[PDB]
Amino acid sequence: LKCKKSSSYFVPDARSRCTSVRRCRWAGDCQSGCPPHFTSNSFSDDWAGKMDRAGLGFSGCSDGCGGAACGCFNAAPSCIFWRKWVENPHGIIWKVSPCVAWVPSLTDLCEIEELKSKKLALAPCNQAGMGVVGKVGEIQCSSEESARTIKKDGCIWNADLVGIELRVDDAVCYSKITSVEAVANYSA
Amino acid sequence: QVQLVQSGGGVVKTGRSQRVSCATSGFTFSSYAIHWVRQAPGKGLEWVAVISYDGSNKYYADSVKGRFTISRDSSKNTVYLQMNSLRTEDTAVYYCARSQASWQAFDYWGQGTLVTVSSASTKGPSVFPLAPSSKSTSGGTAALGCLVKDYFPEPVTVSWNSGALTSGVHTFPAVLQSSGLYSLSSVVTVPSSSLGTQTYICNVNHKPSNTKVDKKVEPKSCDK
Amino acid sequence: EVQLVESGGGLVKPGGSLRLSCAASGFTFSNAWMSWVRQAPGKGLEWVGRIKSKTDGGTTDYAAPVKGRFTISRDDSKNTLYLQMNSLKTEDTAVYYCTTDFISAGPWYFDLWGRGTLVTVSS
Amino acid sequence: DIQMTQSPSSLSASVGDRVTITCRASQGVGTDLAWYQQKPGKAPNRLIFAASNLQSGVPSRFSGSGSGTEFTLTISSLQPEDFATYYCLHHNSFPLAFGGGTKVEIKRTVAAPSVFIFPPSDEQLKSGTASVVCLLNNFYPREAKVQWKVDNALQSGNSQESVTEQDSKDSTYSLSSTLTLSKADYEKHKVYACEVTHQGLSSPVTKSFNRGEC
Amino acid sequence: SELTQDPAVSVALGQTVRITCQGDSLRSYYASWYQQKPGQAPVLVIYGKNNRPSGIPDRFSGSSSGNTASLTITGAQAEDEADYYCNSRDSSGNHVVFGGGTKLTVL
Amino acid sequence: DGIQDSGPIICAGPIHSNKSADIPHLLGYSEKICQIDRLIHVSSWLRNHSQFQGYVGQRGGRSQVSYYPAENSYSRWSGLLSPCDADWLGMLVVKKAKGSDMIVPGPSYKGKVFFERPTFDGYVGWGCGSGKSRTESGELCSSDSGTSSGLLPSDRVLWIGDVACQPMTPIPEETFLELKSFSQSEFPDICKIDGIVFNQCEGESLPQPFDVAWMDVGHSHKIIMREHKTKWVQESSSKDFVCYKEGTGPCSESEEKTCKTSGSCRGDMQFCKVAGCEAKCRCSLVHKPGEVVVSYGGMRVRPKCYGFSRMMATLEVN
Ligand SMILES: *[C@@H]1O[C@H](CO)[C@@H](O[C@@H]2O[C@H](CO)[C@@H](O[C@H]3O[C@H](CO)[C@@H](O)[C@H](O)[C@@H]3O)[C@H](O)[C@H]2NC(C)=O)[C@H](O)[C@H]1NC(C)=O
Ligand SMILES: *[C@@H]1O[C@H](CO)[C@@H](O[C@@H]2O[C@H](CO)[C@@H](O)[C@H](O)[C@H]2NC(C)=O)[C@H](O)[C@H]1NC(C)=O
Repeated sequence: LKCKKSSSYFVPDARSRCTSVRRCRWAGDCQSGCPPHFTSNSFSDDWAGKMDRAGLGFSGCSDGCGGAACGCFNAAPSCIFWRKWVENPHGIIWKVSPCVAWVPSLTDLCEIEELKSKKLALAPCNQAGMGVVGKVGEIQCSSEESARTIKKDGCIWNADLVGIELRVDDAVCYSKITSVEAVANYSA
Repeated sequence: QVQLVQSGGGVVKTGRSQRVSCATSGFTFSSYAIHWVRQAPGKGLEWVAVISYDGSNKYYADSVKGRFTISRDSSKNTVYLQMNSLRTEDTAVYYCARSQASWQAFDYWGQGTLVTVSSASTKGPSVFPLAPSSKSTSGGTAALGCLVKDYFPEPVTVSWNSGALTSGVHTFPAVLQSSGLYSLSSVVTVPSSSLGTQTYICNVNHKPSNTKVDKKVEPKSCDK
Repeated sequence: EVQLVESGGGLVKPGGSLRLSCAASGFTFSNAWMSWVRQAPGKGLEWVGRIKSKTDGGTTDYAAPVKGRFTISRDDSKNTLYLQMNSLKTEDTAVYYCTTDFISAGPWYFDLWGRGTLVTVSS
Repeated sequence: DIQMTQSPSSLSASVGDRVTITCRASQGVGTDLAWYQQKPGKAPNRLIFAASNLQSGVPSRFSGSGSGTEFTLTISSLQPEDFATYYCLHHNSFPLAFGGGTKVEIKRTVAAPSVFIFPPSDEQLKSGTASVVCLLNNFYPREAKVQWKVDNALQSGNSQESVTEQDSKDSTYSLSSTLTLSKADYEKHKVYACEVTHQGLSSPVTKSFNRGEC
Repeated sequence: SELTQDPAVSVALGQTVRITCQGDSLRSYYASWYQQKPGQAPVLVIYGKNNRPSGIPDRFSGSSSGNTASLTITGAQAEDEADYYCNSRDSSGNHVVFGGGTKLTVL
Repeated sequence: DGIQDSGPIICAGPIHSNKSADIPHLLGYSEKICQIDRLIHVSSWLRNHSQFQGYVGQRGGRSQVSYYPAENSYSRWSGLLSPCDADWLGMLVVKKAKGSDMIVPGPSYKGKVFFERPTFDGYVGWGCGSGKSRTESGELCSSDSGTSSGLLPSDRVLWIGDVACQPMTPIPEETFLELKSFSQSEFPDICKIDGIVFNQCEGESLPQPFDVAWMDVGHSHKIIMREHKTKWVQESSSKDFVCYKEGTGPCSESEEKTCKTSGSCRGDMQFCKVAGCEAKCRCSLVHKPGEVVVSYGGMRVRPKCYGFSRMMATLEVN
């Protein structure tokens, strides 16, 4: 039973990280709320500069705390920016080719070949180009060059794979990320 | 204080449809998701639906699965709820809430509205005042009130003596009888001496009936 | 007989400073190695620094986020570890543990964990 | 489907008392749980999220803990402003579900209801409706036994009662039992009695009216 | 370098479960494993080459292969719910690195 | 046979009574192997030279000894023997440390008690005495509070390198020199290893770490290697059967010889096949691939010991 290999993409070793920064009205951008110039793909400069601008992510702005107890003078309502993203510290990216049909040599099966150790495994996966949560195919990158840092160009994403719940200062990096290793090791 | 507004409440007959709107301002409308919650009168809360930040992810409640619809307008920043194939057991009070991802909790609510369902038509009540008697004479103090009956839909309110008699009076929550008309009563416990010369005038403030029926009360005797 | 006590923490406004102490008794304090690891509620353990003994010389080493702001030392006579924090930022609010090795000998085989002390850095 | 219960269905305490409420799960839901409050006549608020974390802007006296199928919210210091119906929510997976909720009310002393009864009037008689009402005032605790004997006979499914909400001055309820009858049955009876048995009532206390005297 | 852990895992009461800590710095060095019940201080469970201290039952086990270490527990029991951590050193030979942390619960 | 064994060979990890106890001599092959499973041989060596008192390896035995590098292959099989084990059977001698010896940099020396390294012309073992342990640089032993008991855990023993070996078949002396002549070209840059001349050079640089595989044949020194092929040959001789009747201890040398020569004792599949089988003394196999044969220069060799470890090397100053 050898798979009939279809086209291939790359699923990286994904770890989620989130940041959030609070900016008062006297910061320069907060005047009467979040300016409509900020959208999901836009970025902010008061975050950590260590962030790779090329990387995938998701950004947002919101109204936050206002008062003398939240670091903003004159009790001016503030603007809080936030962002969540994923990264690959170990670079363990797996090349995935779905199994459209089986030939002797179950349904919706796929091959997920390991790149470094050349380990082979079998597990069902989504069609190339859809981010169904809970299965294989959450993060799909066209090339191995794309998935080694998860640049925003050739990778798809469902933002809800990472969670966030703001506080006065920071957020929560809630993770719904499902590792392909835990699915392919018991099924190896 | 992130704030929201809503519109679309009222009364509707069976078999029709209805729509409610929730308009938001004060946050990045593209990076958030919207929820609905309903509360039956006199009972607990219940989950309704959820819409994500792009329309890709939608989820409906099991009890009302396949009958409701939720959508959002990313330009005007308003969420619309459409209810189709209504029944008479969907009556509740509705609220609109916000979340970041489709699966976290809620953070801020709105003000909510009332949506009422029944098969009757609008009608204003007629009050028959309850007469205190010597049977109810208890230690020189008795009670008297007004029973407002046969109205649908809500609200009804009662004021005694144009608000001059305001202390010592209670007004009860209504009940929905078998016919299908809400009714209630209000009573006050007053000294029996005042039944002799201190007459009373109860005024029922029902606006939608386009009427204001205001009535006086007299004592009765049941010792024959 | 083995105990580890943390004391000297508290509330500090951002931009402040404070000193923390990890004391112990019941054995010989002249030989072992000591370290510092903090973890905020919802966050795991994180290395900060470690102080060695006089057998090699008690050199110092701190990670990049801590280096340039904090320092670590010890007192043999009073037999206590001390840490000094200056220029505190909002991203250091946590509970702090002092670690040492007693039976399982080895540079990073920590086994004795103190109770820990709280530090809240906010206005 | 999955269910979620609470315990107990009703509590009560005075100022300063510590209160525990439990939400029990048919399956372990990890840490995905929250708690909600509605004071009477308002939209709800959020207090505790992620089963261990407190929402900002809430006084810290509220706290919650648990895991799996054991979840408990504890209010160390209780105040009358805390008195609301508290609901437990889970968000481990779709579909989400609320809880049955737990009501918290004032504890107080015991007062004896006074049973009053009102025979129907005459304008209604001309219209053609029979409304027999028995009013009860200032009773506690909320348990109350109201029964009707018309000609020393018991009816069924033809009475409605409603309770005045928690009084803001003495925490005393009040109630009224209504009876709707056609005109024809109204002249086929001689004695209408309402009796009340209450935990604070030493003995059952009844009263009645007779159509002859009215 | 860096050490990475599974975010969380659970296993029903009665069988064996395995937790894996991976890192390229473990090719030449061992790593040590720690346990913490939510609300108390960590306790060391495994170090060295399958060295379990006094006070820890032999029902735990530790192993290594390539750059991946594994802490393994058999016959699950409902009182062992905790979170677990792995620590080691770095290539420069001057630091100490910790992992993420795996939350283990027993169903 | 070739399956890795995550368990002791013949006996379980022991629990000892007092650190001043005497270690008696034994005679039986299985009797001595059972001692090798308890780390008694290191306990004797630490007495003979390091003046240390007390057993070593409490509660773990040989199954919990440390290795550098940690990623070790041959340590999984319980059949293979380490040099410290081979000393116990009259197969070689691990000599004491000297001032001219050079300690390799790289391993975690801190807190250890005994560690042994292969040297270009032998094996060198460093140890410390009672109540002491090494420093990070591995220069001098200093007092430690973790050694009061005298029954130390098995973690405190380190064996550098992946090494294991077996009985050796003698080779003519002239063969060694003509293999050494060919071995000169494999690493031309290096000149002196461990203070021993390898190539004719005048001046040398300072010592540095160096990586190489090697085999031991005897004579003056070992034979280093750059590229080579190996293979596992099975023979199943009489040394592959050890046994232990339940309840008291390993079977006596008289009974061991009888069971190894008469075939009147219980055995397992291979034992019943080779010699036949009739409480008693049930004798079994070991978890090793068998015997090693290495090929170099066409003329394949049967070594005494074969392994991998790090060494000191010097480069000619240019
Ligand atoms: C540590 O030094 C010990 C000597 O103090 C040494 O023990 C000795 O080992 C030899 C070789 O096995 C034994 O020599 C003879 O033993 C029996 C006699 O009972 C003979 O039948 C043998 O043929 C052999 O010639 C010594 O008897 C033995 N000494 C004692 C007191 O038993 C250890 O081997 C040394 N340890 C190491 C690791 O080398
Ligand atoms: C500690 O170990 C020593 C060594 O075996 C024991 O000393 C022996 O004691 C017996 C009887 O007391 C004598 O017959 C031997 O001659 C002694 N040998 C030596 C070398 O001293 C001692 O008994 C042990 N103590 C314990 C086990 O408590």
